[PDB]
Amino acid sequence: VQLVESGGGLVQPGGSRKLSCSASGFAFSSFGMHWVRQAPEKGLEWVAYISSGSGTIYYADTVKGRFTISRDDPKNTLFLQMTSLRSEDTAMYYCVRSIYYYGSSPFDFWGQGTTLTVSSDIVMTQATSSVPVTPGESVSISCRSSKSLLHSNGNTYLYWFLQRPGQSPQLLIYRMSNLASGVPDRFSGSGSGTAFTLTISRLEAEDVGVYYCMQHLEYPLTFGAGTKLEL
Amino acid sequence: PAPLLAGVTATCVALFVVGIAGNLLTMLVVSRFRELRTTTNLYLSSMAFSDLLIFLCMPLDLVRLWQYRPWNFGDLLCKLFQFVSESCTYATVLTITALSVERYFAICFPLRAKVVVTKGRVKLVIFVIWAVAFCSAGPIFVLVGVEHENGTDPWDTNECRPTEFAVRSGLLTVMVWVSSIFFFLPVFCLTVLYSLIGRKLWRNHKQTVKMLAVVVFAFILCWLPFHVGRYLFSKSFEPGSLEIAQISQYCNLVSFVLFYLSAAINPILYNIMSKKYRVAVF
Amino acid sequence: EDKAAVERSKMIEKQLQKDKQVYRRTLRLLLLGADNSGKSTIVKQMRITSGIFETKFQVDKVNFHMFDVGAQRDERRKWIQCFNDVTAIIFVVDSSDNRLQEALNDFKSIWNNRWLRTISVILFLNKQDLLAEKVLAGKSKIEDYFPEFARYTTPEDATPEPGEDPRVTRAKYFIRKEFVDISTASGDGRHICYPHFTCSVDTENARRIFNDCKDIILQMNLREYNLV
Amino acid sequence: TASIAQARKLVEQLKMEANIDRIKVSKAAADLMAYCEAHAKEDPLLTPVPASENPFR
Amino acid sequence: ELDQLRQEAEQLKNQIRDARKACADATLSQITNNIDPVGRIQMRTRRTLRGHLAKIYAMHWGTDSRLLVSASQDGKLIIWDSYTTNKVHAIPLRSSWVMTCAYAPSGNYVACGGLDNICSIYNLKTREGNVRVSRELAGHTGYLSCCRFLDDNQIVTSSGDTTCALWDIETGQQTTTFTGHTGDVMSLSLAPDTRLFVSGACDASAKLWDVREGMCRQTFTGHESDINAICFFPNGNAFATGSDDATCRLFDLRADQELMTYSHDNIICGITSVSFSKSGRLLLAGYDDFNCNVWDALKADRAGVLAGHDNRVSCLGVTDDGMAVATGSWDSFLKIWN
Amino acid sequence: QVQLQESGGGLVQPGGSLRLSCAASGFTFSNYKMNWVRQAPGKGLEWVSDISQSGASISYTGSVKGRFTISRDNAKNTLYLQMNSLKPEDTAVYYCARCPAPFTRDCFDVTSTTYAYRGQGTQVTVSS
Repeated sequence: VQLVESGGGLVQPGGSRKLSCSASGFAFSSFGMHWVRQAPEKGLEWVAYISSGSGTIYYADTVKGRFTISRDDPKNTLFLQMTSLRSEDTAMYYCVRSIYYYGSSPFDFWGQGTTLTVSSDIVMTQATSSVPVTPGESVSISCRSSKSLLHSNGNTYLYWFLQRPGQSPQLLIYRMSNLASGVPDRFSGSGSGTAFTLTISRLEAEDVGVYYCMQHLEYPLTFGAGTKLEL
Repeated sequence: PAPLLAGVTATCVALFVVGIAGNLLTMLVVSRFRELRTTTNLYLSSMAFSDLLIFLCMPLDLVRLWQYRPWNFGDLLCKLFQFVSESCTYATVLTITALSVERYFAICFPLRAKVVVTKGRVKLVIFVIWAVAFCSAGPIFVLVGVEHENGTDPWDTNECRPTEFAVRSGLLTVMVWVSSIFFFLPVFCLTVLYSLIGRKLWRNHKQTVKMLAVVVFAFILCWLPFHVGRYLFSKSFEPGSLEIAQISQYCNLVSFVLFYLSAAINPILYNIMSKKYRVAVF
Repeated sequence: EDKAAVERSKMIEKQLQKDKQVYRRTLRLLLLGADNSGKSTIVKQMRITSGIFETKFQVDKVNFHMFDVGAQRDERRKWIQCFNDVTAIIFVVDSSDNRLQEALNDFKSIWNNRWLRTISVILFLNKQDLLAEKVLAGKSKIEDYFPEFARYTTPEDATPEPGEDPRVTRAKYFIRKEFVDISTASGDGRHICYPHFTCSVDTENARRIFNDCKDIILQMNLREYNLV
Repeated sequence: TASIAQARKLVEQLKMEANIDRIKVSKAAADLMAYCEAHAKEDPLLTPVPASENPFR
Repeated sequence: ELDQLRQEAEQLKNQIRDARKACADATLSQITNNIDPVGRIQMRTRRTLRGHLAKIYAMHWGTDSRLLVSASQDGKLIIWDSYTTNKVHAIPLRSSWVMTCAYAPSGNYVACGGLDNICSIYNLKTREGNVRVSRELAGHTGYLSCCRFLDDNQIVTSSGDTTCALWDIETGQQTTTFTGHTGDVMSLSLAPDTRLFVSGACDASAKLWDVREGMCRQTFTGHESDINAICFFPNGNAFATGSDDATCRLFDLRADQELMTYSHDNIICGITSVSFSKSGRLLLAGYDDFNCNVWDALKADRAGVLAGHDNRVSCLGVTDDGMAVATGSWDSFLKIWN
Repeated sequence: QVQLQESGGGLVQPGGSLRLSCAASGFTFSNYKMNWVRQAPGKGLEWVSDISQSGASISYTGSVKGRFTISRDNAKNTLYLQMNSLKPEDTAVYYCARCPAPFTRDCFDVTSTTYAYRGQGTQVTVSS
């Protein structure tokens, strides 16, 4: 499983650039791909998505029409089309894997990304953007949502992400109750539906980074501001 | 004739009574049993739906002959249900042709029919059959209308009759030949395909060959009057003796009763000899 | 989201329909016989630890699947119930006039089986040259094994091949009658036996199986297309 | 040599099964009835579950 | 030696029969005459699982109680979401013919078997894609009939060569082999403690085998026809068997003989799938007359009938919490009853 | 447990008469089709004759057609087989076998790989 993106750099506001995400190893056909942008000194934001087999296609409110996303299974490459880059269009773009079923862990793998520069919906608010905490002692991260994410089926669509400095975000806990694949069991999550809290039993130097909260109950998938841990 | 009117009324009501039950069974037996949801069963379900829609016009059609005095519905309603009836008739004939073609494919080249037995092809062909039936029934709107003799009461004398514009113009050619092709082509196709099927079967098979022969005979007997009476009625407009008009009237009544008999028989003649259908009904 | 799960289910529906077209258009065959039967040679006659052997061959644009279960326990009363969806069962009979009685017993068991009562069986009397030479030698006491052969005579409707000895044809038709009596003992008529003659070297076996499968599918169409 | 070995193995296995202890059928029936009564009210099939809290419908 | 070999065999058989007869004091029917009957029960088909191509032979229920795996001889293994009817996976099989399928308690692995004499292990949590072939458990000389999972690494397979084998996934080799049966083994079931399991063979005998010791402890020869399906009582001590003789018999590991038989004069068709409800009262047996009959374990009464299938109900399974029963038949559809 | 205890046999002169009886127990005799299978020295097992549940349908192999007759008595659950006109080729051991499933006409008793529902059998020897 490896995701690498090509294309980018500096583009004029009226210029066009072809963003490509090539898939290797894993089956591209059965895995959906999201686009998530990371603008400097701020949080994440969803861009676009295509379902499996070039099916359902969704776009964020900011990028409807202006940006179109395409999928092409046989060459295992994901294409993102830039038509006009605005001032806010510069960000770190990430290629994100996703598959949806019971026991699935979508958004588990995130691509390295490429640099692009230019010459109601659910919103997340966090308790504090910076939490200076020493290694070893427990860490508690909390987030809020506009309305309860507890779907009538009986699960909450809350996704937690950890972004190490200079590394792609890594999924910690999906659905607020199930740990991801390969993540240590030290992470834990809880929530009453409207307020959510993430608890870590022990914090090490390798677990430092920015914590992001996500919802999948209803599009668009808006991310949190981002809580950073300082040691 | 009063005895003739009583006889035709009794025959029509008996045919309606038997056909309603037959069509209801043919409809809500396939939709409930998935084990028999095949191509032919779908065709017969469409046949039953078309026959049921045809029989729904009995309260309106029968009054035209039983009493002929009352008329309350508007011209638009008459055109609408007449178009529905003509579309259903054309759809039924085209489904006769489609079943004949499918049986010929399944007999002459049984394995070549295996690769084209997909439900999607059946849905596409039934959709195009219904669409072409609707298109062919389209000229009914400009054909039939409410008209009355000049200088009389426009209330009692109003009757839904084909417009004089069609008679005076060239639309009589459309009335004769555009409807005849939907009879000449299906009869030839049915005869040739069933003859080839019987030849391949014989070259018990005798029982089913006789059954298809009876099916073709009934098809011809119930559809030849339905067009020859139409031809005489088209010719009846031209000046001539009243003998041709009387013969056309009698032939039209015979075509009516024979067509309704065939419509009532279709959910029966195509199901009695089917052992799988005869067992799954229980 | 459950909508993505529904989309995945629809994609699985599409794939299942796509390969169900292939599954319906293809035909499955079951190969059965005995140790002395020439089933191993019949497989080698078809050209384009495991308990079941799958053979691929296509004739006239249609492909066939033959399954050979030779590498299995002889207690076959259980796994035979898995072959109901098979279009036809190809039976190989050794004409060594004695494993013939075992062949008739197996044919009776297959024909009278509740699950196999809707499956037509194809019978291939392999190694016909061995039977012909054995009956030409005259040392075989075919009357002793089957007393019915003493009084049975060749029917007037028989069609012997050119250059075939009359006693060879008489023995062949006696074997055919012995199998046909078991075939028609039930009298249901749902499935029909197809006696045939074949040898170790016979390139027309594929054509014969094609014709038998064609007839079986024709009967199935009569059963299922309101044509029987 | 195979038949005698198989017969001896079968006899040894049968004798080994002969020395096991057995408990009266009445006690077994009592235990089955006790397990019945213990889980009688926790069986959705035995006692239908209302559709309001039913995870299926 | 031979004559006294049969002499000793017959003497031991007679001794065990006499011990079993003396061990019987009151039948299950007599002691349960005072219990309250379950009465007539009606369960509707909540979900119908369309999508399979060929006839369906086996199915299994996961510990999550709503994900089930269905095995059909079309060459596909399908995981169905019972609550929402969507298909989680569609596993293409190397061999079309399959006679069994197993769902691991952890849900990470799914297994199957058939005429290939090979148990195919498939994983579901793999990040490389949807499903990949873990490894083949070749080594059996008979067709596999039933497979169940003890752990993520231990699996027991029943094959049509009178052998029951316990396989280790990590090593891929037969850890232990059991050859006590004389006929083709058709089914095996695991007790909740995963310490004992019974396998039914085509010899009217059900044998209790030890997963660790490897020795056969008890043999129940109360049947008169080939046993097709075998499954434990939820207590883990008793079990029932369904055979072709149209009768279902319940056996307990303490008494070492039959406790109660389930039969009716109107049934002349065998049983191929059997399961218990969580309380154990509702014994579900899949018969050959195109329907499933509900049998009272303690009363042998016809509580209900499941006549929603138009073909043989080859397989039947009950959720680990008993919420619903998914019955798979040869019509390529699974009907879930609640 | 199914118990098919074959009885009768022993040494008999060629051309004589012999009878074999089987004590069926552990099952309903009338609901299963019954048959006889013989094993000759140096030869494989072969089917001899079978009798239906009610005895209406009876078939014999060509080797002993007419000479041998098979009868069943559902009242006492016993199967009988009378032998006439013995020949040296008839020396073998005969196993009384039963069909696996009830209410069926299938025959799977030809198998010799330790069939479950056949008895130990009795050896019959013919010699002058």
